[PDB]
Order: sequence, then structure tokens, then C-alpha cells
Amino acid sequence: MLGLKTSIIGRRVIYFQEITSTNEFAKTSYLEEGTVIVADKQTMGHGRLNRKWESPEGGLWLSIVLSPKVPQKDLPKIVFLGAVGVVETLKEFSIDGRIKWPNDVLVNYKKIAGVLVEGKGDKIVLGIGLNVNNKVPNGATSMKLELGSEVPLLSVFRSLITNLDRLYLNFLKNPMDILNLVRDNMILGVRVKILGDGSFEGIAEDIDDFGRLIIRLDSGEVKKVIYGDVSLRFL
Amino acid sequence: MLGLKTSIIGRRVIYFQEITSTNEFAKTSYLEEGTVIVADKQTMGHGRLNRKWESPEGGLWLSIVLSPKVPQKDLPKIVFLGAVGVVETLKEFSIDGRIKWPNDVLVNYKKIAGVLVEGKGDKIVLGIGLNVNNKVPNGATSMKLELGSEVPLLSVFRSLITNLDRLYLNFLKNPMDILNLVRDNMILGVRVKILGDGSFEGIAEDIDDFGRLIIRLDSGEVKKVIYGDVSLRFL
Ligand SMILES: O=C(O)CCCC[C@@H]1SC[C@@H]2NC(=O)N[C@@H]21
Ligand SMILES: O=C(O)CCCC[C@@H]1SC[C@@H]2NC(=O)N[C@@H]21
Repeated sequence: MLGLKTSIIGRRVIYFQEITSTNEFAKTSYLEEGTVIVADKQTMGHGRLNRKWESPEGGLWLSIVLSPKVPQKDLPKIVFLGAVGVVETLKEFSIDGRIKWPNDVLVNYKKIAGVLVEGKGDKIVLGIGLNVNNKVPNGATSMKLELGSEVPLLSVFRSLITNLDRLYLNFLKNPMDILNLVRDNMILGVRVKILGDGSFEGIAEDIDDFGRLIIRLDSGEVKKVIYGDVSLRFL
Repeated sequence: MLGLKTSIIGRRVIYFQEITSTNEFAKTSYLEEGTVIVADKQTMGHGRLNRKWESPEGGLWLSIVLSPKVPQKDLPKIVFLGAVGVVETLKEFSIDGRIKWPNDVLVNYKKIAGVLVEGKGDKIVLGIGLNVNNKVPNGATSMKLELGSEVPLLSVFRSLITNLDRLYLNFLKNPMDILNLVRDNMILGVRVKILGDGSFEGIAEDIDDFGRLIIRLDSGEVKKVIYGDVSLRFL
């Protein structure tokens, strides 16, 4: 009934009134590339850094099965596909979404969406949680709160899937193109604190050709942060 | 993100841009009760009389997985649940559909929908094909042709799933109720011909408690037509 016109992402869509986690279902089940798993609510939503993700009714909670298997080097860029897709959709609704390296989208420094990519071999699961009309925790915001009015959840879904399909098809061809899009939509030029094995502060200058965050410490030392067990905090 | 509020039918929905047959997929895949399989188009759609069923873009092509298992002979009643559900949905859109025993819905004697039930395995698959905005064969009709305007396919889907869930939940408790609903919406009191071996003609009087079509031949003989391979023609 949906009439999706995408090439890969959205070939099939599995909808649930309720699910434990779309990412877990997608990782576990035998699914074709491009299949989207979406649920009205998640009872056990998962975030990055082993944090839980509140997923009440009203938000967009989905996961997409991908099997890019490009050069091992240009693979860790899948997270950016999700973040950029969300930013483009937000702009379509006139909301100023900006990317917080490596996987968050903020509006006025408040979290409106998060991306969780999980991969085991050939299969890559791209999870995206976007606050639309749902209530949110402190430190977060939603499309409804930003616009001051309810937004048709299905319209957001259609827009996002369309953007993601386009970004993904181009990523298979030109893997580095996404980096330019991230750079143009990422919060940079401000001081940040990097939390990992210890911590350090500096100016988030840009992302390099591998998607690493480039930080300039006050001493002038340049650090390159790799996506992984590391978090970013704005000062 | 569809936000369905049904109890059983529609707890999960699997959408396909293209599929061979929603009934075939439902039969050969492990799916929980209430799962709805829907596709924009079918490349190998089929009907009751082991015939082909045109399933172009624009129509509503779906299958529902059921596992009622009421006393075992309220089986032909499942087909009736599908037919009545369609009739109720059509009424919501200002269209008067009537049932042609045992699985077709006609509008002014032109076919607008067909129901195909298959109990293969121990699961029962309820398939429904409804002409909405798609081109239709000569002699048939569609919601678009009846209303003179395009009808939002998802609105039809939501309406039908809602009606079917209600009808099914009641069927599980009061299996006999569907019979009077069928009788009140079925084409009766007209002459028909039963094709095939031992063909005969008569007046279609009503359906009995087993869902059999009761025919009064001109001789006064009363025959009971069982639901299955049977082919009926209006005279
Ligand atoms: O910002 C983060 O830390 C990532 C959050 C990712 C949330 C989404 S909701 C859809 C998918 N299913 C999950 O359990 N998590 C992701
Ligand atoms: O009128 C008939 O003889 C029954 C037609 C049933 C058509 C539907 S379309 C959804 C489902 N998938 C199929 O292949 N057939 C049924």
C-alpha cells in the first residue's frame, strides 16, 4: 500500500506495533538487503556506548539491513549516511539539524536523533532513532517541540527513506562523497571534550578523509579521533 | 510508524514493492498470527478457481495469517470474514458492494474484489485482492472508477485492517455471527447456474449453517453447493 519508489532501501518494510529493538531484530533475522524494520515503540531500545534509548510512541524507530561490503577502509562511514539522511529530512521540514560527531543530530544543541550502526561480517544494520511527536528526556528535543506542532510520522518516514536510498546508492559508487556532506552539516569550530581512555579538550576542526574527528589541543597538538568507544562533550 | 491500533490483525505488517504472491509468501514463511503481507504489485497473483489474478500497481493486494482453530468447520466462514470486511470498507467510502457466493464482491454486478483462503499447514492464510486505483479487466470495476477519483490506498488499508480485526475477534467468540452478516450482504433470490460436471440451474435462495449455497431447481429439488472448486454464473 506504501508505493515506495526507492531502489534498495525500502524494497521491503517490516512494521511492528511493538518490538524489543529494531536493531536486534535486524541483526538476528534472515533479511534481504534494503529491508527496513520499523516499530511504533521499542521496549528495549539501544543506544551507543551501551546506553538505553527511550522509544515511546510518536517517534521514528527503524533499522535498515545493508550489505555494502566496499573496501574495508571506507565502511565506517555508514553512520554518516544515517546522520546526513536525518539532517536532510529535518531541513525538508525546516528544522536546523546539525551533526554532533560521530552519530548524533542536534537542534540548538539538543539531541533530536541518534544513529547506531552494528555490523557482523557482510551484514550491516543501520539503526536510526528520531524524536518526532513523542515526549523526550532532558537533554533532548523533537520535531514537534521545534515546530510547535505535530508532524505526520509517515511523511517523515517517506522523506527519510527516500533520502537514505539516494545517499546509499551514491555511497556504493563514490564512498567519499558522504564526507563532504557531513562536513557541511557538522558542528565544528567549537571547543569539545573527548571522553575515552582518559580525556582531552580542544577545538573540533573538521573530519578527515577517513571520517576521523580532528582536534587541535591548546598546545597545538593535533589528535585524530577514531569512531569507537569514545564520546564527545560540548563545553 | 503506521500506528495501527488493532488487537491481532496488523500487529505486524510486511510490505513489498513487488512480490510473486502474498498468499504464497504467507504460506511458506513462519509468521505470527495477525501478520499482514501486502505488496504494491504481484507478478504471480492467483485466484480461487486456480486462475491468475491481475495485480497491477494501484490495487490493494494482501494476505493475513490466522490460526483461529475453532471447532474445525467454521472454515468457509473465514472467506466470509474477508468478503464482509471488504463490503464494510467499501461502505465507508460510499460504495455499495454485494457478495457473490462464495468469495467475490461486486458493485452493480461488476467485480471489485476477490477473496482466496488457503489453510495449508495449520495456519490459515486469508488473501484479499481489491481494485482501488489500478486498471481493471473488462467487466470489472474499481473504487476509483466507482467514485470517479483516486482513493488514498493507505486509507483503504487502514479501514480494511480495522474491520477485519473486529470481525475476526468476534468470530473467535461467536463464530455463527458472520453467517447472518453474509446473508444480509449477499446476492440472493436470483437465478444461477452451477458449471461443471452435473451442471444445473436454479434460484440461489440462501446459505446454510455450513456456508453452503442453497439452490432451488425448477423441479423443486433443493441442492446444497459446497464451497471449493465451484463456479457460479448469474442468469
Ligand atoms: O544516539 C545513539 O546512541 C544511537 C541511538 C539509536 C536508536 C535507534 S532506534 C532504532 C534502532 N533500534 C535500537 O534499539 N536502537 C536504534
Ligand atoms: O477472486 C478470486 O478468485 C480470489 C482472488 C484473490 C486475490 C488476492 S491478491 C492478495 C492474495 N495474493 C494472491 O496471490 N491472491 C490473493
